[PDB]
Amino acid sequence: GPHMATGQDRVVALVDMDCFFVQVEQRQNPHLRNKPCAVVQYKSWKGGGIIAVSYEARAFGVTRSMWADDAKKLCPDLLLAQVRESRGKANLTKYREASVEVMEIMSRFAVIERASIDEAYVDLTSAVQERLQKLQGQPISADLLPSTYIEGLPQGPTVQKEGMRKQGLFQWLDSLQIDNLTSPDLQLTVGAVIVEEMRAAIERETGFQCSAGISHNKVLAKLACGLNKPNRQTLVSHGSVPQLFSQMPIRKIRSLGGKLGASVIEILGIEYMGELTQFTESQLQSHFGEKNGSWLYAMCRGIEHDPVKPRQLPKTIGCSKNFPGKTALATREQVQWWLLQLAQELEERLTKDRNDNDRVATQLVVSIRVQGDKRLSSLRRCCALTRYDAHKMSHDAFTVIKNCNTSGIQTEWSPPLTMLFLCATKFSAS
DNA sequence: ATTATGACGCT
DNA sequence: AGCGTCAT
Ligand SMILES: Nc1nc2c(ncn2[C@H]2C[C@H](O)[C@@H](COP(=O)(O)OP(=O)(O)OP(=O)(O)O)O2)c(=O)[nH]1
Ligand SMILES: [Ca+2]
Ligand SMILES: [Mn+2]
Ligand SMILES: [Mn+2]
Repeated sequence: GPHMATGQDRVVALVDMDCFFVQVEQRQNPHLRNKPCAVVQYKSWKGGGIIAVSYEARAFGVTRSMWADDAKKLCPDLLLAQVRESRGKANLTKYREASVEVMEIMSRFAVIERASIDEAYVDLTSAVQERLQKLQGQPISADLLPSTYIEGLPQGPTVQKEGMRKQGLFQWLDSLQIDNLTSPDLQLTVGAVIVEEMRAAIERETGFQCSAGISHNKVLAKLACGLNKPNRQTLVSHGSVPQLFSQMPIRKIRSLGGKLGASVIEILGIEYMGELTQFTESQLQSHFGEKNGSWLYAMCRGIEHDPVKPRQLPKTIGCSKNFPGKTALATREQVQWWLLQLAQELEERLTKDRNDNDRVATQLVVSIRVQGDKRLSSLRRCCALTRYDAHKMSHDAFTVIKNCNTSGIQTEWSPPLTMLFLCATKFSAS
């Protein structure tokens, strides 16, 4: 009733760049613009592996994790851009630098949480209060929301998509009470106005288009962002949650797309997010643990409390390379050469990071995979990172992993290594 | 023979 | 600390 918290305290947005690596390549090369196109890593094996796909190419069935040769079967005119290769490995610097461009624009509007290379959460609660006071009670014109969808609308009492979008927006705005500076629906609407402005600034100043979600928490904002892509934003109100969740497969909610979500489905015998409302908090905690149980109990009612952390920079800086099948490293010279290549890339990125961001990493994490292990990582070991020197870092990594070589021969490495990974962690201000 | 990351939870 | 999960 009156004391039942509804999770409507905050306004949170999620801004996600559309097909980001493709847009970076399309900015650089105009010949790729408005084309079916994809970004690939490497080329010799099956044409390279696709990691990003323009919406034109998606219409043909092209997807991430597809080999380029197979994508070309679906889309013979598909255009491809390759990730840069440096020191024998894919180098993603161009996309990291483009990401910094976008994140710095977003940070002008509010403090952001970098959630991935192409997305950030925004806590707009205070910006919304300021804009509401600057308003002084005039309604919000639909002209201020030119790319906004209102999830669940229109409803009740019409042939084109833009017309449907505008009908839903008109229903939403007509139902607004603009006199109540504490109305959550009004707060979300002002949040969407601000996100329109943020997205316009990103496109004006970078050329990049993005989508966004606006809701009361991170999970709903992320979910909202996905509802209308590309180049659109979606408002998910608290009131829209029962209908939205009533046919929402559990796996669509962030953190439930893996084993835990599969267990919710199997143990409870349900399919959709909304079905979770029928269980008590103690029932859910009994199946899924105290933390997960409380999280599920609140989240199936649209409520989630995870804060937008004030963090624009990555917490770790890492370098990794797989050595699949017959390219696995089987000699000491090979292992050392590749550790050096990874360490040289890491030194370059770290030195740039120190100059830009006034911090130094203090811990080096070395991870490997051995042939025959299905796990991502077969072994992780840390050591001290006291100098940004690639030769020292690669020698230290070799020292912490050399006990893995079960070969009696000094020169051979067995079982062969199918992955190397170096990660700099535990930053301190400098 | 998807690949290259990055965050966070558990014990 | 080292391992697992989730994201993609
Ligand atoms: N190296 C590498 N990069 C990846 C992988 N998956 C995604 N990326 C990169 C390429 C994408 O452009 C970028 C952002 O990922 P997203 O999941 O947001 O998709 P994207 O922006 O491409 O499309 P979207 O419009 O958001 O659906 O991350 C991967 O497995 N490996
Ligand atoms: Ca994206
Ligand atoms: Mn993303
Ligand atoms: Mn994607």
